[PDB]
Amino acid sequence: GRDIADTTDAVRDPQTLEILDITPCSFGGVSVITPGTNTSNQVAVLYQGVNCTEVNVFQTRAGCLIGAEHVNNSYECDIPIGAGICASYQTSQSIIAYTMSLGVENSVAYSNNSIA
Amino acid sequence: IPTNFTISVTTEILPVSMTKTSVDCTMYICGDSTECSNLLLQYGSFCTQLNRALTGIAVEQDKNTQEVFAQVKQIYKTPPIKDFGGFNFSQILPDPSKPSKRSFIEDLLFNKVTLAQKFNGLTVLPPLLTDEMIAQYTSALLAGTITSGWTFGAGAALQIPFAMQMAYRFNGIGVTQNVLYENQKLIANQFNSAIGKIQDSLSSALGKLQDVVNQNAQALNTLVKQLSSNFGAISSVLNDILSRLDPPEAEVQIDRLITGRLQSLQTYVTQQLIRAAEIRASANLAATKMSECVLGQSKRVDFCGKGYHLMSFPQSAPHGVVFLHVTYVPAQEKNFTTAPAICHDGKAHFPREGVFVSNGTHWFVTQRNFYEPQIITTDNTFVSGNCDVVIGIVNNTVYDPLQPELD
Amino acid sequence: TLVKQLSSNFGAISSVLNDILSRLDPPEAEVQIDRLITGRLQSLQTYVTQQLIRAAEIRASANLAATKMSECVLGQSKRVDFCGKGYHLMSFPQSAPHGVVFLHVTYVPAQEKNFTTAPAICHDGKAHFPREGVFVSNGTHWFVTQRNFYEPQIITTDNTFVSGNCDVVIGIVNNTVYDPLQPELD
Ligand SMILES: *[C@@H]1O[C@H](CO)[C@@H](O[C@@H]2O[C@H](CO)[C@@H](O)[C@H](O)[C@H]2NC(C)=O)[C@H](O)[C@H]1NC(C)=O
Ligand SMILES: *[C@@H]1O[C@H](CO)[C@@H](O[C@@H]2O[C@H](CO)[C@@H](O)[C@H](O)[C@H]2NC(C)=O)[C@H](O)[C@H]1NC(C)=O
Ligand SMILES: *[C@@H]1O[C@H](CO)[C@@H](O[C@@H]2O[C@H](CO)[C@@H](O)[C@H](O)[C@H]2NC(C)=O)[C@H](O)[C@H]1NC(C)=O
Ligand SMILES: *[C@@H]1O[C@H](CO)[C@@H](O)[C@H](O)[C@H]1NC(C)=O
Ligand SMILES: *[C@@H]1O[C@H](CO)[C@@H](O)[C@H](O)[C@H]1NC(C)=O
Ligand SMILES: *[C@@H]1O[C@H](CO)[C@@H](O)[C@H](O)[C@H]1NC(C)=O
Ligand SMILES: *[C@@H]1O[C@H](CO)[C@@H](O)[C@H](O)[C@H]1NC(C)=O
Ligand SMILES: *[C@@H]1O[C@H](CO)[C@@H](O)[C@H](O)[C@H]1NC(C)=O
Ligand SMILES: *[C@@H]1O[C@H](CO)[C@@H](O)[C@H](O)[C@H]1NC(C)=O
Ligand SMILES: *[C@@H]1O[C@H](CO)[C@@H](O)[C@H](O)[C@H]1NC(C)=O
Ligand SMILES: *[C@@H]1O[C@H](CO)[C@@H](O)[C@H](O)[C@H]1NC(C)=O
Ligand SMILES: *[C@@H]1O[C@H](CO)[C@@H](O)[C@H](O)[C@H]1NC(C)=O
Repeated sequence: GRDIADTTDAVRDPQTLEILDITPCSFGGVSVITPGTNTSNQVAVLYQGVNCTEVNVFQTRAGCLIGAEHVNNSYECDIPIGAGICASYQTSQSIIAYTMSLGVENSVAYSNNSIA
Repeated sequence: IPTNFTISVTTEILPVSMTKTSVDCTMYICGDSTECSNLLLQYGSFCTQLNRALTGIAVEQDKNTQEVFAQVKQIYKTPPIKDFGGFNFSQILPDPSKPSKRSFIEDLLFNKVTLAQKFNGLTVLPPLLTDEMIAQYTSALLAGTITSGWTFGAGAALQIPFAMQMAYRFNGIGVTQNVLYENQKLIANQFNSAIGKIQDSLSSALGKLQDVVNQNAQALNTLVKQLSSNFGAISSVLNDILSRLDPPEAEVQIDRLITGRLQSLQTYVTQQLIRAAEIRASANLAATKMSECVLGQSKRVDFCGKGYHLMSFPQSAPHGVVFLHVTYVPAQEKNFTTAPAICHDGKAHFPREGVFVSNGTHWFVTQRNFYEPQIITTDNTFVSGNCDVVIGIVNNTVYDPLQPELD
Repeated sequence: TLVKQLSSNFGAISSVLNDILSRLDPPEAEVQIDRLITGRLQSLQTYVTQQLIRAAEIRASANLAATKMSECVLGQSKRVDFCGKGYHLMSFPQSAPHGVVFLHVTYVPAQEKNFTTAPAICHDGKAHFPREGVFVSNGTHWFVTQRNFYEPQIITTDNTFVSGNCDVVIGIVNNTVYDPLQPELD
């Protein structure tokens, strides 16, 4: 049995005469976040595509990030992780992962007979 | 001289960024084997350069979007009241009812574009800015443009009614402001009709972005299909060679496969850099076009849509950006006899601002881009020199409104 | 990287070419030399192609720098956000190692105040429009001023021009116009 890439992925058992499947084991890139080697030796490994069900833990669309806490707040991006998440060192210090903040929001008082 | 006008709305499509791709040298070339990895190690470093090139390409892809869209200091929000002088900014402003913060035209755009290999060591990174943030950015730009004009770009945003903003634009392109205030309803209706036509035509094009996607898809498919070629070895499957031949013989067979796959990977990387350069140039052009047409008015000809430029609004498309230029184009015309100067008492009378026209009996002075004849007076004209130098000069009189007052 | 690439076997028995020459009979050493030839040619081709691709980008950047030098320095440019953030006044160039550094002098306003406005004012049934500014009222009186600075001035017949009558104007209010000629007439 083959596919578009033409690789053997389905086999028939020579003994029991039943249909099996073939799937390569899960793999992905490993990326490390470091706040620099002048303030700390701490790091935070980020697995590129592995689900967190497989081999602190914070499941993101970009991938599993371990070793860094997650917070509600939103600050300016410092480390471009991906999928709208940026990590940083300042929180007695630890790495944190949050969501990007676009900026301060203001509303201008617009009325049909008002100028500035 | 034109005697009317029509407001036209156009669209332009500009790709901004593409997919960020990651390729693994070792898993692609050899895979699970160890003899192949040991053989490949003898080739020095033909993996670090490829990884560096691809990572640089991905960083550049993120930077293009960051440069194009992040042009506003603060995220403005539109006021609840929709009294925009009769204009209808409802097919452009966001609708919170939808799960996303997108608008009608944006939604039509994303529904229009339609976007296995992972087991070979080819992975695709996710974009740094998800489409929600891009939608928020474009909504902020729209709100700033609508409620402030071009002042929000220069510094702190300044409120101003939309009618006087459009009057400022009219005065900028060379038509006096009274034209807008006298014909406000007509202009509002024309703009609304243009927006409706754009929306209707879009639903039933996007060739640039589709071709940008197709190029990468075909390139990856070709790279995947290149793994099945023998390249001169007895078989194209590394495990099959390993289990069927002695190491002294298997080494010389694996060498040819390694050379072929390395050559294919080099070709793919070179093509990727060449394409990324062009995408960078297009992204820079898009950033310039946004910063010029949107955040302010443009005097450059044909840069922001055909015709004279009034204002523009940006829209977000998958791997791109869309501008809706609003222009002012002239309309139904009329012939007119003309003359350079008017000779009154041996003095020429050049027009201060406008032209000299006459239907055949009486002479009038009027602006160039619209027809509104006025009586020739001392306020419309300035004297300079005698009546002999000018090549073609027509005799007439000048009102001089001071004389009736002294009576 | 180009220099470090010289220390790889490429499939031969040794990296240095002198050892290949001394240790083997040339009729057998020809293939060993050929392997190194192929490897080094491939490395040089890769380096040259990368250099050309980078040179293209540097050329584009230099062209942009030349345009900015010709437009911001040798005159005033009205292109928004081109010659620095804000309104543009004038620029000075400075040199740097393999680069150019600009100094954009910009004019940016601050300390804004709000006001009430009207599109037009009609005095005797005919609408007057501001020639070059905008009508602003601080609460009791109406003045005309330029649109980037606050210098109120009494509305006269020299700051305005008439056009038709004040019925078509969507927004109109009542006021008076000084008409400076009449007081001097008496
Ligand atoms: C300038 O063109 C506009 C069309 O955009 C004319 O307005 C139309 O006039 C006709 C005839 O009176 C009406 O039936 C339409 O309802 C008007 N509006 C539109 C949107 O068509 C306008 O009349 C023209 N200018 C002059 C001076 O005639
Ligand atoms: C050219 O335009 C002028 C506009 O002032 C026309 O002058 C009008 O002529 C008619 C017919 O004699 C008069 O009843 C009007 O009082 C005049 N003034 C206006 C404002 O209408 C003149 O007729 C036009 N030329 C031609 C050949 O029609
Ligand atoms: C708006 O500005 C006018 C400027 O004239 C202010 O009117 C002046 O007010 C001062 C203080 O009461 C008087 O001494 C002047 O005589 C007034 N000038 C006049 C009447 O021409 C007016 O008070 C301002 N409105 C405010 C502050 O609400
Ligand atoms: C480490 O980096 C910090 C950041 O500025 C600096 O202050 C410090 O001197 C650096 N230490 C060394 C040993 O370079
Ligand atoms: C990871 O696995 C769990 C368990 O099946 C699943 O609920 C989750 O959706 C998976 N992660 C992703 C990103 O799909
Ligand atoms: C965000 O706030 C919710 C509400 O209390 C909380 O449950 C969640 O843990 C927070 N996320 C963090 C702390 O990362
Ligand atoms: C704007 O147009 C839409 C339809 O295109 C309409 O539903 C809406 O009421 C209009 N808004 C105003 C203020 O007229
Ligand atoms: C103006 O005159 C020319 C020359 O006769 C003619 O061709 C043209 O149609 C006229 N313009 C209009 C609007 O009729
Ligand atoms: C204008 O008037 C002067 C004197 O009345 C005369 O000499 C001249 O020929 C006239 N020109 C035309 C074009 O009528
Ligand atoms: C606008 O001006 C009015 C008075 O004209 C004032 O009451 C109000 O506070 C002002 N709003 C501002 C400055 O935001
Ligand atoms: C401005 O809007 C108000 C409603 O808040 C309305 O009463 C008034 O007539 C409008 N004036 C103009 C000039 O649009
Ligand atoms: C003041 O403006 C109103 C608005 O229409 C108008 O009815 C009235 O006649 C004006 N005042 C005078 C003295 O004409």
